[PDB]
Amino acid sequence: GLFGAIAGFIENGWEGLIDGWYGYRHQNAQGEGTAADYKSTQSAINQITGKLNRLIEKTNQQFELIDNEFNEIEKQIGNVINWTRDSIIEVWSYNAEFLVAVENQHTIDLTDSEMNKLYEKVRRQLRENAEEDGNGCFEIFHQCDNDCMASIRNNTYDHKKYRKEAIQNR
Amino acid sequence: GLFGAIAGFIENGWEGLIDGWYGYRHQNAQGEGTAADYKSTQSAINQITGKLNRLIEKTNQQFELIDNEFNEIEKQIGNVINWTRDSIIEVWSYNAEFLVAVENQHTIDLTDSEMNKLYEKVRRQLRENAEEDGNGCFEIFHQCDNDCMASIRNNTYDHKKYRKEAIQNR
Amino acid sequence: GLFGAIAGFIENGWEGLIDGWYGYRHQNAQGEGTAADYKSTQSAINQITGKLNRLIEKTNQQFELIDNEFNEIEKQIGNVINWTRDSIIEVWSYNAEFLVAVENQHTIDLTDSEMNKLYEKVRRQLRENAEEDGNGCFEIFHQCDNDCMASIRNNTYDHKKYRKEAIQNR
Amino acid sequence: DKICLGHHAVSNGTKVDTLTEKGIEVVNATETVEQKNIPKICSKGKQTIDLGQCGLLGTTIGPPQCDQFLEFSANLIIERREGDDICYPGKFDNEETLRKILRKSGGIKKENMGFTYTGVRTNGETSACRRSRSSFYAEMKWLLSNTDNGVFPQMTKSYKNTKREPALIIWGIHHSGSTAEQTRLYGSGNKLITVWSSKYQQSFAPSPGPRPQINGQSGRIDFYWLMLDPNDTVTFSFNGAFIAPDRASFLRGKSLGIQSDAQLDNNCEGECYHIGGTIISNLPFQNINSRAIGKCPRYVKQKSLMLATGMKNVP
Amino acid sequence: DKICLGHHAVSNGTKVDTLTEKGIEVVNATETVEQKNIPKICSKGKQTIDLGQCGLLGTTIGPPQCDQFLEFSANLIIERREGDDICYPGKFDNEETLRKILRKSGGIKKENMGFTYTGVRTNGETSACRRSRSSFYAEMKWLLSNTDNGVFPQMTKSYKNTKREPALIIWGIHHSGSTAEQTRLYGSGNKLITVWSSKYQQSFAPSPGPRPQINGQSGRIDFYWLMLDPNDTVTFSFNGAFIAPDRASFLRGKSLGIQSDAQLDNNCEGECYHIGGTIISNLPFQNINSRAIGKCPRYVKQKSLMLATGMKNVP
Amino acid sequence: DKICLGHHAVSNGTKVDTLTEKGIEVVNATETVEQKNIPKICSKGKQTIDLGQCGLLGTTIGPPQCDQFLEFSANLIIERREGDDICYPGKFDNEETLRKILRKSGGIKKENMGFTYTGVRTNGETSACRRSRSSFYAEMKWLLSNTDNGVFPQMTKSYKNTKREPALIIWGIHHSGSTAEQTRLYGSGNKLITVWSSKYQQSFAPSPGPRPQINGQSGRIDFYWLMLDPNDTVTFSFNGAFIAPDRASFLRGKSLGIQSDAQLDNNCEGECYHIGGTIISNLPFQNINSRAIGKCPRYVKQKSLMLATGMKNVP
Ligand SMILES: *[C@@H]1O[C@H](CO)[C@@H](O)[C@H](O)[C@H]1NC(C)=O
Ligand SMILES: *[C@@H]1O[C@H](CO)[C@@H](O)[C@H](O)[C@H]1NC(C)=O
Ligand SMILES: *[C@@H]1O[C@H](CO)[C@@H](O)[C@H](O)[C@H]1NC(C)=O
Ligand SMILES: *[C@@H]1O[C@H](CO)[C@@H](O)[C@H](O)[C@H]1NC(C)=O
Ligand SMILES: *[C@@H]1O[C@H](CO)[C@@H](O)[C@H](O)[C@H]1NC(C)=O
Ligand SMILES: *[C@@H]1O[C@H](CO)[C@@H](O)[C@H](O)[C@H]1NC(C)=O
Repeated sequence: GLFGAIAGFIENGWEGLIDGWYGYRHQNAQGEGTAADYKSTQSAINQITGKLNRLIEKTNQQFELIDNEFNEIEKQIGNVINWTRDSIIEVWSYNAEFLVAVENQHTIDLTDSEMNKLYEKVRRQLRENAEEDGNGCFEIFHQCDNDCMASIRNNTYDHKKYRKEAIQNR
Repeated sequence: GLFGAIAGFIENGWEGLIDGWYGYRHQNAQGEGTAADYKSTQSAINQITGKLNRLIEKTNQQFELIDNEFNEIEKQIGNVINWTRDSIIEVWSYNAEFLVAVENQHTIDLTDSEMNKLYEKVRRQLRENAEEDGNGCFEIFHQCDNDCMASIRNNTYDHKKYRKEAIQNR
Repeated sequence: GLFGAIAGFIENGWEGLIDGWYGYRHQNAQGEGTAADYKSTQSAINQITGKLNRLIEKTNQQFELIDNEFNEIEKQIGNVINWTRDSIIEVWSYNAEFLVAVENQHTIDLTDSEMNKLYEKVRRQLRENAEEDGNGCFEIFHQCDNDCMASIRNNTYDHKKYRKEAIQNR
Repeated sequence: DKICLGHHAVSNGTKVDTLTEKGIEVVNATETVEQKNIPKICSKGKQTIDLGQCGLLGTTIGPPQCDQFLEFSANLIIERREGDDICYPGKFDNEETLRKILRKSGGIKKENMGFTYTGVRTNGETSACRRSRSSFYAEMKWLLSNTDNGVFPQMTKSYKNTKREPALIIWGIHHSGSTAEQTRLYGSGNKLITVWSSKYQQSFAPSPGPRPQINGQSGRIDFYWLMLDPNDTVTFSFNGAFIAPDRASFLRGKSLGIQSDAQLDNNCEGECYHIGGTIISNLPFQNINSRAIGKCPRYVKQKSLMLATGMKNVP
Repeated sequence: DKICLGHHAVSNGTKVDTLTEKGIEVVNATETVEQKNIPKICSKGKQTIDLGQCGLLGTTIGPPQCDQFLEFSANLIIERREGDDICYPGKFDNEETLRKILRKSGGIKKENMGFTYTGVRTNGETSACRRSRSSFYAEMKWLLSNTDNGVFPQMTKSYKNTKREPALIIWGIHHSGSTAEQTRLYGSGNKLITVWSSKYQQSFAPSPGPRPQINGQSGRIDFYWLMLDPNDTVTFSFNGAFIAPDRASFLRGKSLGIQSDAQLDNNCEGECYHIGGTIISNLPFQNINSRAIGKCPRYVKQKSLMLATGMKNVP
Repeated sequence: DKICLGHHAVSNGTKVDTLTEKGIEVVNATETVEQKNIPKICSKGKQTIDLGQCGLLGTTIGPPQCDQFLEFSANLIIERREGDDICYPGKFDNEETLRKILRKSGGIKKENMGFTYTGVRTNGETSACRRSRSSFYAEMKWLLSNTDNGVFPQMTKSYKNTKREPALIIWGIHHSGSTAEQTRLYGSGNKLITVWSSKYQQSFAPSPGPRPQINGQSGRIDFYWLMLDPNDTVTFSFNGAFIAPDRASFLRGKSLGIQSDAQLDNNCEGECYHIGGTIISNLPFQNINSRAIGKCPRYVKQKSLMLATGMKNVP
């Protein structure tokens, strides 16, 4: 990816996570839990489904026979047919390979963006109260129980509340 | 956008701003003012104008009549014409839709980059002296009047000068 | 670039650097040295070489003569040939210009990503221990000799070790 | 204590390609290149004619194989490999132009041309075209001298297309398989057939002599055809060696001609046909048949073009 | 106290499409698909000929409608719907190949072929081609027997193209509308016209008998034409039923043939024409006419392809 | 004290283009549009025939220039600008269709058709086709009346293709350069040549009279040809003015015909040819010749398409 998040600064993704596409993994007073993010997952899926809306259909472009399977058309005109049919098949084949290569590049770079997008808006929730690990983890100076974890994920978290004990724990 | 700035972490853009494309909005000792950034605006416009330089012209590719509007050409050759003309119109129509879809994707991702690019170089100007709000706002520990605001926008601002009172105001 | 690193927040790149593609430049107790990063250089080169693997070959698409250089084919069929050959050359020429324009856009945005990717993973190594200059430089609160420099580049660096003197040197 | 961000994965991954790399692994991915055929002609709620042994061109002149279709009416015309347009051996001229016409014809209504003859046999027939007994083409008349060697008299027959639509007119020229026979059927002397509309004008003379036997005839009957504009008039003058029409064809409407080896099925519906059957698929490409027709996906050379529907895959 | 970063917007937004989404709203956006026609032929500072009633092929043989153009000279040739190449009814052979030639001809210079005849009327004419009085084609001679039924004598006329450029040669074959008349004009006996260069060699025989009346002639005169290489020589032998040339055409230079219903305008300039007029536009695509010609934008099926010229739009 | 991140550069930069900008400077960049020609035909380990003066169509009928190739065998056939298919002046009919066939033929095996004649000279020859002494085409027989003006007798010759592959059959029609001469060689009276398979049937009559002199013959011999299906039978009846075959051609296998001005070279190998020689290149495009053939890069109008192989360049 161009955003260097998926198989980049994030060592890798978690084979457990059967709940969504991007998620949270916590370690606190209480022990551990791992839980899926609906918003980042839904944004990626909205945009992957949006590419398949574009492609999965067909344009009304219908064709009739200009040569004959059973009984070969005159040779002069037939060469031109074959060559024109060959030049068109050569061109649609480049066009499909390159559309899909471009769609695959942007599909990956897009998911890599939604990984980074979640990380950054979590980083902003904790303005002073925590500092970046670097393996895509946030180390919190203040202790953060399952109610405090559910508030970052539930996106109700109050930085104002824990800034007191966290900041002074420089 | 892939940079997750426009209609992302920035709640949204300001219907007031008739002055440029990206701007600054301040709240200080003095009250309020909202003012346009020339550099981020000009970089986006340089690159949007650059795409229209590529497209708005035409290649010298001129065509002559190979069939007749008034008086239908022989049927054998005419089918081949129609079918070749249909296969070419099918192909230019995919090529235009996809060029414009790719140009629209990169046009948006490019403006989204220039939003993020301004935010980051402002963040760097205030190295210690302020800490990120998360709605695309910088909360300054030190008070910052219209002369101090004009210096971040005028890009003359001295972090060294206010680091004293701001840093210790942890 | 979309990542705003190359010819952006980095003033510019260093004409000295004959060793690799992205590198480190240090100023310490000892004086100065400038040294190349293998990982960021190798990732960019892996992906530039990967585009030339795609393009540098050819598809098996072979063509035979449907007109005659020495002795002009009948005029009716010949116009159709010329026009079909012209419509195909018009189309491959758009297809090549646009492939290469798209490959050039993504080639640049990709190198711009690998510039930014190195900067961010260096920023994370120094979690508390240094704060961003803004010309793509990290100002370290703690003094950092050639052994300390070789550890950030050698990527063995221990933030835990120097956090003591650096953090308190707010 | 701490919180941690990341993404999902499974080590049952799928390979895709990009501008940058050949065979990146991802979470979910889909085929865009349909390669699953239906070996049926999916014909539901489309008026479908199966010519089988009937030649498509044969519907216009009416060999036995075609007697069920002299006035066929269809949106979907299925030409078969076994299907054969004639009985007394011969070709149609620009046969394929004429096929392309009929394939899109919606079928054909026959209308009487209202020729009738005097001082010629009209009833000339052939074991090549048997129905129950030596017969001939349905729509045609095989004009012969009254007696063996009798002199077929110079003659003209004219037909004005008074209909709003153009009339398909066919006629034949008879290559007796010996100049001996030519003269037995038509009388000696060079035989001439000239045909003309406002705009068309062609001469035909028979080239008697022995071809190879086919359905047991060393002779040959080549068909020629034109499309008579309305208020236009085809004139036939002839000397003998002429196979007259009896009926004009008028095209019915719109249809689609397909060549196919696949059986019918009025249970399934489908928009796209080829020699091997029907392509039903919403995928933008296909690798089944570059010569398929109907409403189809763009055919591509590639066996497989996997499109990413999920992020990069990291175990 | 604080400073704040963001971007502009208006809630008068414009919809565009991307790889990812159908109908994203943005700040500014532009049409790339020109659909605004000029219902004029924008002809400024281009030598422009309007054939109107003159048929393009008619400039080579010279029916009345065409007398103003027997030697026409033009960069831009406008063929009109009303325009008609002949007067005594008939067709040109590969007429459209010949049109494509003339459309690009830059016009035509006429040069004398220097035939003259003896023991034939040369002066044969028709109320079909009237100028003031029964006349004939400008460039042609209608060779007839001296007297009704008189025997048109076998004859040859030869013309060497001694010019640096190839000579356009036309000739006609005369389908008298009755074998009765054929023989009145030419004498009885089969009529033959053979024509040959180094490289070309064709026979033509008339097919007399009654076509439909057109401009009041049941007869027909079909034109045949070849392009005589320099130092090459066309030879005409003939028996009668032959319409001679009098002049060869030589192509002038380069031009462009357009078919159009739109009026001229020497006030505007423009590079791209179609049936409905001129496309002036810098846009890369157009949806006006897939059959347009000149220097044009790629025609596309799409009515509209909106390209983004501003960021995403958020109220 | 501090550490610093950045990228490399040199001020010897290379310009490239993008969606966004015309002439961005970058570190390294490469040409994708091969414009370097090899002015040779790179023929190594490909069976290569150089027709030089031999016309490709000439291998089937055998003028002197072609005597080395009557049975040529090759994967790569080089047609030359100087190369000429005949000796007694004339054309082949659909010559280019026939060329396209032979260009891919793999060469031709000749097989005897086993005609022999009686009461005609068979030995007719011409200073046009000299080997050592007035000769004629290798594969052909020039049938003439036994004596000047003697009456060439009506005649038929038949040849069944009993081989698994279709037989290429040629025959000629002889335009004596005066009706005087026609009758000297063949006798007076109209001359007729009819030819027919199961499926083909055509008449030919000579059009005697004087063409321009070419290799010293005002007369002309036009060749006609068909492709005889196996178990099919070509029949030739004729009166005179007929140039018989003596041998059928059978195609050998697969090959490639190229038109070229470039010398051979069995030292180099190469997959892609044009008038000017061989394109060897792994680049995806080329601007050398839009009419090149073999296994080639897509030809593009652009002189240069520079692809970025390094980052943006900043001094
Ligand atoms: C064109 O290719 C077809 C198969 O699509 C082959 O059977 C045929 O021989 C070729 N036709 C001509 C007229 O070259
Ligand atoms: C091709 O389409 C045209 C309109 O572009 C239509 O009027 C015509 O009938 C078709 N021509 C042939 C020869 O099929
Ligand atoms: C087509 O262009 C060629 C060059 O490729 C030119 O020499 C020729 O005159 C044109 N042919 C026809 C048949 O218009
Ligand atoms: C044909 O002729 C009739 C009268 O003979 C006339 O009224 C009609 O408009 C013409 N029809 C067509 C289709 O040209
Ligand atoms: C034609 O012939 C003349 C003399 O008759 C000769 O000098 C000239 O080069 C030839 N011109 C062309 C255009 O072949
Ligand atoms: C041709 O005929 C022979 C016998 O005459 C027969 O056995 C064979 O199968 C036929 N060959 C072809 C190639 O049709």
